Amino acid sequence: FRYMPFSPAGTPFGFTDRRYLTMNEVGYVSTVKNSEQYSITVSFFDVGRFREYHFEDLFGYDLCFLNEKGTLFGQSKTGQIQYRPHDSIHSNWTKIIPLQAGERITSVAATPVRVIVGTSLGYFRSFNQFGVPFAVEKTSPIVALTAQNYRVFSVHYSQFHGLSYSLSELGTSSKRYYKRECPLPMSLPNDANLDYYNFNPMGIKSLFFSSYGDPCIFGSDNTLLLLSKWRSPEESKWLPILDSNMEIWKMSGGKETTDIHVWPLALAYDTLNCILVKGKHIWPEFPLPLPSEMEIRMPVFVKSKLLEENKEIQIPVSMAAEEEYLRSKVLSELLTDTLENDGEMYGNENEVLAALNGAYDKALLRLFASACSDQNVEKALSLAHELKQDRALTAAVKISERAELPSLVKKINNIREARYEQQLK
Amino acid sequence: FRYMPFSPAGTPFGFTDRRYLTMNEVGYVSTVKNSEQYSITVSFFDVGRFREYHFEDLFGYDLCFLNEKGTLFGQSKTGQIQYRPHDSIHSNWTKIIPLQAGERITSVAATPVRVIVGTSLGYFRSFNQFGVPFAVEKTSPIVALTAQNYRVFSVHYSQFHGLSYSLSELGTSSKRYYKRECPLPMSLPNDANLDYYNFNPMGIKSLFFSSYGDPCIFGSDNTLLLLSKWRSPEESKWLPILDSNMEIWKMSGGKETTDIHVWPLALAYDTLNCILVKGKHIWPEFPLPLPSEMEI
Amino acid sequence: FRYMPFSPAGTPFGFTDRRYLTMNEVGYVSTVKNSEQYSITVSFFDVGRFREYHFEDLFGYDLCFLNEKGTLFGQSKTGQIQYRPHDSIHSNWTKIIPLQAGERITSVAATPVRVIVGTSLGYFRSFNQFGVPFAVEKTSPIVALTAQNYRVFSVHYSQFHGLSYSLSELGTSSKRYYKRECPLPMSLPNINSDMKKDANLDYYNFNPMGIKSLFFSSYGDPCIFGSDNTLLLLSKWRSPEESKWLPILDSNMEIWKMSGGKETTDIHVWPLALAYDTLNCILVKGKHIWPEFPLPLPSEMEIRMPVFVKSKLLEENKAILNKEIQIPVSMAAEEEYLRSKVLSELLTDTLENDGEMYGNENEVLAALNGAYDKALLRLFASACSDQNVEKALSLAHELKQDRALTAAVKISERAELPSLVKKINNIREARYEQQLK
Repeated sequence: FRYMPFSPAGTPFGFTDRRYLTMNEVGYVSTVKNSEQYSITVSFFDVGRFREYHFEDLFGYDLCFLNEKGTLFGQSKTGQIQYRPHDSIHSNWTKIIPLQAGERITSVAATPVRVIVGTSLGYFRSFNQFGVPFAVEKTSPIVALTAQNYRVFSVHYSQFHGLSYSLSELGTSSKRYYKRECPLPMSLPNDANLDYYNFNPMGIKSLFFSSYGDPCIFGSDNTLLLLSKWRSPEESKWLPILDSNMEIWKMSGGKETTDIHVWPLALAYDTLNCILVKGKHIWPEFPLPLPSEMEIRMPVFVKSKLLEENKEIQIPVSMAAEEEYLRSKVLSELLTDTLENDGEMYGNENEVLAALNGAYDKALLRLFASACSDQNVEKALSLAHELKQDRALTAAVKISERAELPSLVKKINNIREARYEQQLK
Repeated sequence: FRYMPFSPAGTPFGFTDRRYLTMNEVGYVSTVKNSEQYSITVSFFDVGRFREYHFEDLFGYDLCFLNEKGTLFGQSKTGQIQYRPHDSIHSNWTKIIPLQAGERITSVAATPVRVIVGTSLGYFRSFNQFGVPFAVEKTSPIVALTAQNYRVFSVHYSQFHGLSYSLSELGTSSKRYYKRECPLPMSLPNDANLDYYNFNPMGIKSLFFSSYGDPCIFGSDNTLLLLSKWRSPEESKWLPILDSNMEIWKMSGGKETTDIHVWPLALAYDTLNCILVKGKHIWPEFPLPLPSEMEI
Repeated sequence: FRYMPFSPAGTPFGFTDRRYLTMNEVGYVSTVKNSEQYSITVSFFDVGRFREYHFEDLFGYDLCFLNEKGTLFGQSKTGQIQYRPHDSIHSNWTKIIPLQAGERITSVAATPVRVIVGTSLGYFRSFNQFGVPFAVEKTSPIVALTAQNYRVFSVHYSQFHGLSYSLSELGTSSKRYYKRECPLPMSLPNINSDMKKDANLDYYNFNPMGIKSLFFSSYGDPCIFGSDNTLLLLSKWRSPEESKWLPILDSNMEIWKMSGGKETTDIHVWPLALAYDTLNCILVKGKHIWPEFPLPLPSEMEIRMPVFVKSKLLEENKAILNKEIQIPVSMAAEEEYLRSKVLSELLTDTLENDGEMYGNENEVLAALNGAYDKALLRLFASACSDQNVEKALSLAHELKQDRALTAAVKISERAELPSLVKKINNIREARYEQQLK
């Protein structure tokens, strides 16, 4: 098997002399064939903050990673890397990674404090932002890397386990693993897009930490996978939180298309920053369009049932409340775990979590109302248990009263009394 | 490889127009092909306890799971499911599962508090006993599911290392994994019973928890495998606590019979509840003989 | 897959009638085909301590392990093992290991206090020095075993997990695990179609996994040496979540440097042991990659962090010989920094948990930390030379001794970087503040 140089949201040349090296929420990096050399261009979306620049590549960089403080470049064959800080205050630096026979650099990543290099033999070389080496580690062959601050999300491949992932932190003291080569349930690729899968065998369109620090991956099945409870090894689950193919279908008014595609950039709380690609090819082109936003949706929608109700896609309030309930539940659980362990990063997480818990109960109360409407006392009671706020429990009682369900009211009041008794302890 | 819809102790149609959807210590569920539709029958072994019933299946369910409180039905292609409580006091509910192109429901399971659906793409959708969704999880492709109270025992298939199993609790706190895609020591299948191995490629005749909460599996090699000490990841062993081929041979005085086969229902502490099949086929037909027991 | 009888640094017969059963820092065990029987010879490197002897093998032992107090022999097929103490105090003893249909003994190991037998079905049978059996354990199929005192490093293989390793201690009552079947990131052999006529094909038929040897270091750290000829050491094995496999020696690279930057095809390394910072080995000269008869005198190869690049090495040598491969002091300082950092981290964990064993480790660690700061100060100087105040400060933070911080300040003063000096002095103050809290 042949390992290929990976970079987040990178595109292949195809029939052109240009492609994108890497791409995320910060900006995009492209490279153009200049006779015998290359012309690399580093661009940004926040034009105010950073200044777009370009330089001549005499090495043929095929690996790249972009963050808010700098850009990392890599040559998969010669093993030469270069880190270029965005500001001119900090100097560029260059190293050459030792490569054995047939060994290739497969993926690189960088944070403001760390520089990461992974190879096909499983060499994990790490540095600080200045190029000072920390320790050389031997792991499974690495196929994709991403990082955030001091933490690293790595994807490995072999002939045995197939695809696996590791989650680690490169602290000031030592390297610690949260997860070590656990199964990665991302669907592998199974033609006009053949150029892409020769360029990207795994079909990993991109991978990244969320804005709140949760590992995410976006495969050829165009489904965003988020890792839940990664801090508790026995509770770790991969969650499909967005079927982009479905959203496009819904945006297209229930029509099947073959010319609209999603290119993942990042995940900010509940929104997928991306590029909407219009054309036959699934990867973005020149010039790069303006980034779009796609709110995440739990894969609980059925096309047939959606079509029936329309007779952009309109969603029935009952069905939408169920998805909103699940979505809120997941996001709430995740954000709480974040605050319970790592604290705040942006300054609005507490406010977000509060509104998130609010949306949870509101959507849950809608389902509760429908259950009362259908005289389903049992299902309604189960929904009431899942309520968070005591004010929502109160609201549930009043809804039950309007529905004239006295048997339900007493049992919900039993819940309230029980929680009030826990308050006494 | 072909992902065929699985259910515990389920039998194929064959040349007949009827089969068993699923079958355990509680009862047996049949389906009969009519002019255009199907007729599903839910029968029990303790007639004094549950009321047998039947209905017209307009959807063509090929997935079923049975417990002491209700029956779960599933359609592998349209992704439709239906849960029917045994008691009339509780209402039936129907729900459709999202399915991508070529994605099929491969196995369903239910307890008095949980409803489980697994697909060939590794989607793990869980609900309570009323249909309220709890979480959608992405795992390895699921081929077989079974559950008991809050615990779940799933069998998965990898292109690379074949069959694996997971064990987890879907408690009110969070899904906790005891075992995550560890090796499944079960022996794959090596004819008259060729219809069966097309119906079930993985040869897993049935699977269930014991009365004391241990995952059991019954393979094509007809050996009841028991997972002991799964709470202790270091000491976990699979134990062949019953070779049914030996026990039949001993019942026959010491002669090799080719017209007797064991069909697993459950494991109740000390005995294996089963169905002794008399015929050329390894799977029971109509009528269903009285349940037997095999001392461990 | 077919499991083959493994022994540390064992060689195959190949196209000869003799080979080595096992090989380490203590000595070597060879066997010669004697018509219908075999002639086993046990030799030592410290000729003063032990006396070389030999005996006739009517069983056909293909498994062996050597320690300082005795030698263990094993027959992979019959399951017969024999432990022969070097000294006459304790008698030799023999047992027969129960083997099911097709079950083979795959690896044996022995310390002065423990004897271990591993099978192809994953049976882990252990005994004391007198042959008193412990509890029998069922694990993954074992491919390689090594042990030291009461601790065992075992390598397992399956079709599922692939290659894994376990780290354990054989207490007085029962077996306790430090690590249980975690991933073993050793590169497997890559065999072509031209290799079917290669002279070294016989080795990979004899040793499919390509494990040339495995052992605990002199300080008790697990090491393995695969077909990629790279020494892997397991760091932080006491802390499961911090466990790392570290490549600390590319022997192919060292030979290249020893050959003055010339590519060779006739020099190979055969691993014996790891002593602190030095790899004890046999330098094999010839077409085959394994040693033959007569055996050369053992060589020493100091470990080097794989951070050197051939192209950059050649370039610097042209400017040196214009004025064996010569290494530029700036480039050499980085490797020495990394190497010292690793060795220091390891030895510290060793002393903090197991204490001393030889009696001079604290002196060793002390000099080691000294070498650490000294090499680190060279990088700091170069950083100051390039006016790179940021890079210098990052380097300054990694300094250990406060006296080294002082050294950094004086270097900064000589470089006329007053802003750096103040910031380095802030470190001294900060460390003073953390010590009081």
